[PDB]
Amino acid sequence: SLGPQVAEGENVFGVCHIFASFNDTFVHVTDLSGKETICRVTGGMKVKADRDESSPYAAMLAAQDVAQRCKELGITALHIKLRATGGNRTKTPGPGAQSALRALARSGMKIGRIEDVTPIPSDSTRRKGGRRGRRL
Amino acid sequence: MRAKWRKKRMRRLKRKRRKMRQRSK
Amino acid sequence: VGTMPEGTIVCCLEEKPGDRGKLARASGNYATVISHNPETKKTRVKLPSGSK
Amino acid sequence: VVDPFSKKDWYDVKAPAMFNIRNIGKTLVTRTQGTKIASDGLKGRVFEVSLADLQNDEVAFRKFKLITEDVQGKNCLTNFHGMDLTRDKMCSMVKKWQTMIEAHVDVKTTDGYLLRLFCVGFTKKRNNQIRKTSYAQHQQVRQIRKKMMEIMTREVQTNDLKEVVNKLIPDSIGKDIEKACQSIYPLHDVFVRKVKMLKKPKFELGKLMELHG
Amino acid sequence: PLAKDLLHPSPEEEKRKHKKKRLVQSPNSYFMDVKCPGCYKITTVFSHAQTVVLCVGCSTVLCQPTGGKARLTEGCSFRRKQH
Amino acid sequence: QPIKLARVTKVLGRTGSQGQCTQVRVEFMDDTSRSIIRNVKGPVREGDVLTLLESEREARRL
Amino acid sequence: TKKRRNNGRAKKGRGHVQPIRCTNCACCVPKDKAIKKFVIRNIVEAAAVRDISEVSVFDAYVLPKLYVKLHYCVSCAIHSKVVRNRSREARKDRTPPP
RNA sequence: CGCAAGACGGACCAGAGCGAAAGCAUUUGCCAAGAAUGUUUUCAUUAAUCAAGAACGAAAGUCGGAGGUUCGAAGACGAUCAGAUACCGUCGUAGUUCCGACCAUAAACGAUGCCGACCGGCGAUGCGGCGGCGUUAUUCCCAUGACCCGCCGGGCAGCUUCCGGGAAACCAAAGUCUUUGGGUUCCGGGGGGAGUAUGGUUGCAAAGCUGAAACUUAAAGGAAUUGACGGAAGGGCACCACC
Repeated sequence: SLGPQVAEGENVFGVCHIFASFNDTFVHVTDLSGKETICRVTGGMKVKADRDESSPYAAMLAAQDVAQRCKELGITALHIKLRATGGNRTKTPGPGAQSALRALARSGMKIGRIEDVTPIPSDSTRRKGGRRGRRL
Repeated sequence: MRAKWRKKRMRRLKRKRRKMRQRSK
Repeated sequence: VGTMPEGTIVCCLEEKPGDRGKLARASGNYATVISHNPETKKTRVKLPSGSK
Repeated sequence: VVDPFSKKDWYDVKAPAMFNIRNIGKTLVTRTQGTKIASDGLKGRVFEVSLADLQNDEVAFRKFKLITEDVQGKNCLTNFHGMDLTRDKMCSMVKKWQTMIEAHVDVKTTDGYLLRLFCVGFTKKRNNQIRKTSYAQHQQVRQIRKKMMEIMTREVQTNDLKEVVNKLIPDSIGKDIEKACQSIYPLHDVFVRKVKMLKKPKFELGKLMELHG
Repeated sequence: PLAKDLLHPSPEEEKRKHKKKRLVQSPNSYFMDVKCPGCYKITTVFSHAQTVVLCVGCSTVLCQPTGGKARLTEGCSFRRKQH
Repeated sequence: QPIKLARVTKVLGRTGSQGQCTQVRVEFMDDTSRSIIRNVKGPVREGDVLTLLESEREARRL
Repeated sequence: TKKRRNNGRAKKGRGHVQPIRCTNCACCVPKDKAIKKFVIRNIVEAAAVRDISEVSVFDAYVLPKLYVKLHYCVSCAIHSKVVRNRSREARKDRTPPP
């Protein structure tokens, strides 16, 4: 896992893809392109219960288990691409995104740029649920 | 009874009378 | 079939080069040229049954 | 049973010399084992770089698609594969009580790089203006849209793909449209919101190395 | 306003009344003495002309039709009639 | 994060679930410019000294 | 009886409008009918803008906001306390509260 | 990263527009249509409303052909429960999409026929017109746009009020009503039975249109008020509440 990079205080970047949905949270550090990946540990890989896969605690342990693998493999800095569930479903990130983004920031991983790559439809195919909605 | 289903039970019931008039015709 | 784009409607299609027209040659039938492979020189073609 | 990161080479990613800042980032790729070559699996990575990290100290909301077009050795040679806006900017511009205008142009340069440019134009509320609405008549919108389309056939056909990007790093197309529509309906927030690469010609290595020098 | 002068309205009131709604129906249009600086005579052009006015002896076009009052070519002097 | 102390300047009211945490504007004993709002248990008055284990956390102002 | 002077909606001279699928439910609510919030918001709420700026690369890099337009149905606006049962006089007030 | 498909046309998008209603939102081209305004044009009562007769008419549904990405009646399963053959989850048939014929119904609602007149105000907006300092772009001036102050006509609305009305809620129309008459079409006569039976007629069918009676019953019902209650939203208070 050796790079030819100068290691005084120069930032090795690498874009990360945060699929922060409402039932789980992914923290997927890739290369600047994204075509080759590095490590992808989630809320459902740390906790072995389903009702706290999306929990802020689960995505903290995820992004800390990201950062250690990300430290060793020669990366210093992180570009961040936050994502919703997206499409016809919700466009607002879930309850694990802020806990996740902080968890690798408090580790010492440098934060480059942030943006939303929530796959928003220009115009939508018919969303799941009825005419009369999701009655509960 | 909803007035929408009262209607639906008259439509099934009329359907059954065309069914049983045809037994004689 | 090498010298036409994908989604091309054809008929009297040869299953092998030179056999002089075997596939998709009954009335109202068509085979769609699905995708090409310039290396190995081969093409997926959806037959009238619906099997590429 | 074994580490895939005992095989990963970290290569420089060169911007074309029409941009200022050189370094983009280092990208891991598996070395040659079997048929495939490390260059082959590295000759199609679209690098989406923000303008401010790519060009010295300018607007940071514009991004540029960059394809690794030919890999030499320890260096990845990029090329303008399209222009993108940050959605944080694009979504901040579409606000209520004004007219959003859009125009697309399917246009090809002297060197056969057929781009698809996407302009946007938001109608401006004047200084003394009390009226909340500030909308355009349908004909005024398609007098502006027809004006947008002629400009992006007048700056893309008329010169080559290296000389269009030095118009795209500034707002040379996003300022031209803003000024020339003040007389139809005076509009403020004009950019060219996206450029998508469609049709490249037959790849010659010399023209790529000429972008990197 | 209970006692109003419906008998004898003020002249400014019968500008704020529609041409049909005025106490005696009168149009807001006029005739005008339009000349061009080209030739030396005066022609009569209607205010709401709604057609092109070709100048005498096939000179040029003077009056361009618009939504209401048809425009005059820049320089063409107009003087409203007395009747 | 070493152990700092912060001096109470004024209590901003009682918050929590059962009305127990005095949400208090505290003044740092080191620098008299940076002052934060934090959650204090027990009976709390004006002028007394908390022991903050960090300068980092700050309570949600109602 | 006719509780509202409008029909709890914003068509007056249409006849028909496009239906919106709700965000909480997937109810088919008319667009003009539906309760709408254009939620502009920072990626972190209060407690995390401290630390994410400290370990940032750039010197004073302003973070991106999160521009999403929510469409609540009447049942999922009153359940999540977006709108609320006002007095028979104070319903008329079309004033967005500060 | 490319690709192929069939849907859909976010944000802009509004108590904004158009259309007879249903309905209608990506770019451009094309083809007819239409109101409003403008009009010192033209015909000169040609008009209003209409039994009978007809055109169009969301969705679903029917027939055939093509297509089937998503969604998804029926249906398979997993939950929930005493049970759920329900809500909730994953699948999925008809359908949802298009082409040509059918069907003619919706809380097809503004639950308010259409044409006309008259009777308050107020601030907006939409379309055309008219006029008025100045600001602004085409700069190299005019005229146009953008605003800015008004006016007229027409339209969708809004606020206001002892116009008046009404059982009231509310309504510048739902007003001009015992001081009872502008014109005209459809239409209702306590609740049920019943939009049923029957006969015709329409349709491939589902079903539409027309449509009673015997009998039954002393109320059903509208608007408002006070209370009680709520698995509505708040605001309190109490060691027979918590902390």
